[PDB]
Order: sequence, then structure tokens, then C-alpha cells
Amino acid sequence: SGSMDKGTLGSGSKNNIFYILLRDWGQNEAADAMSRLARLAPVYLSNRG
Amino acid sequence: QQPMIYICGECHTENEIKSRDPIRCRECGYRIMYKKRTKRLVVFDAR
Amino acid sequence: MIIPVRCFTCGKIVGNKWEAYLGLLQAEYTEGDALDALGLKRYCCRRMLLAHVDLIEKLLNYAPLEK
Amino acid sequence: TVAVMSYSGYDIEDALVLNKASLDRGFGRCLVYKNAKCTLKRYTNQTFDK
Ligand SMILES: [Zn+2]
Ligand SMILES: [Zn+2]
Repeated sequence: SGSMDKGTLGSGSKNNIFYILLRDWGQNEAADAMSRLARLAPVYLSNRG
Repeated sequence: QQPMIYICGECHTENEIKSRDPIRCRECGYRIMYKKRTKRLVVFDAR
Repeated sequence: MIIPVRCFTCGKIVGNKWEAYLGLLQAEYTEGDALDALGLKRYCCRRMLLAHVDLIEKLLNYAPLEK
Repeated sequence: TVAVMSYSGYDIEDALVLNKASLDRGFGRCLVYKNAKCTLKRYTNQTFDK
């Protein structure tokens, strides 16, 4: 449930997706999932308008 | 060999400078001269 | 300086109507009348002739001329 | 002609996207002119330059 906003995956905030991912699991898994979003969101936004 | 041809900027007359001469024009009193374009073949790109 | 031969966006030849556009602006024609009589219908290939300055005409007065 | 919309990935904070066809047609052609001047003189003696 919920929509992703500036407080969930934003820069300069706690309770972050990548932050919790790096705290729970290893730090290598946090960087591999940061570039996957930058390849999924922008193309869909460009094709949406 | 061939005298170096130079053009003026007021009368555009093609004269020649022989050797260590006062740089001027023989028609007018203008003291600046120009040069001719080279007679070689330069290649250009149309891209 | 000179009217572009082709358009920037689409690529339609717009450089063959500059002199015709000039000669048609002196027959008591409106800018829009000349632009829609020449053949231009859309606006991407219309501002090539409308908004264009001619500086080569002023640059030929300073050009070297033979005596 | 400008189209205010996001593109694939290259309009980040101030980046702008160009059109390759328009750039080839000649949108934004620039020319640079540099000057190279050289003066040459005599001296108080009879020495010279050549
Ligand atoms: Zn002269
Ligand atoms: Zn056009």
C-alpha cells in the first residue's frame, strides 16, 4: 500500500528504502537497486508524458 | 623568381614588392596591403 | 546571413522562395498573405522567411570591388 | 521549436536535449576568429631581422 513520495525514497531523510536495505542486508545490494530504479522510472515517465 | 603579388585596400591594384622597399602603393597613398589566395587545391567536407 | 536552403526542424526546402517572398511583399500584400500564397501552411517552416535578417546585403558594400 | 516535457534521462536539473537532424541541418553553427600579429623592427646599430 501507499505511493512513493519525497519522505520514503528522498535524499536527506530517515526510514528510507535504500537506507533500510543497506542496514538490514549488505551495502552491495543497496547500490545495485539504486540504478535499477533510474532505468525503470524515467523511460515509463517519458512514454507516459 | 615571380615577384610576390600584393593587393591594396583602397584601389585594389596588384603590385609587387622588390626588396626592402617602403611598404606603400604606387597609385594611392595608402600604406596597407593585402595578400592573394593560394593557388593550391584544398579539400573540404560537405557533412 | 543568407536564407537557409532547408528547414531546421522538418527539412523542407525554404531557400527557393526568399526572392519571391521579397517580390510579393511589394505588391500590397500582407505578410500572412504572402506566407499562405507561397505555399507555407505550417509554422515550423514559416518563420524561416518571416523572421529572417539580411546582412550579406550590408556586407557587400564593404566587400572588395575592382577599379 | 521547444517541447516542454521530460525525455528519457537527459533533461536533469539544467540539461537540454537537441535534435541531431536539426544540428546537421545547421541550427546553431558558430565561428571563432583568432588574431595573430607580429611586429618586427630595427635596432640602434645596423642589425636587422629577416
Ligand atoms: Zn592602392
Ligand atoms: Zn519546416
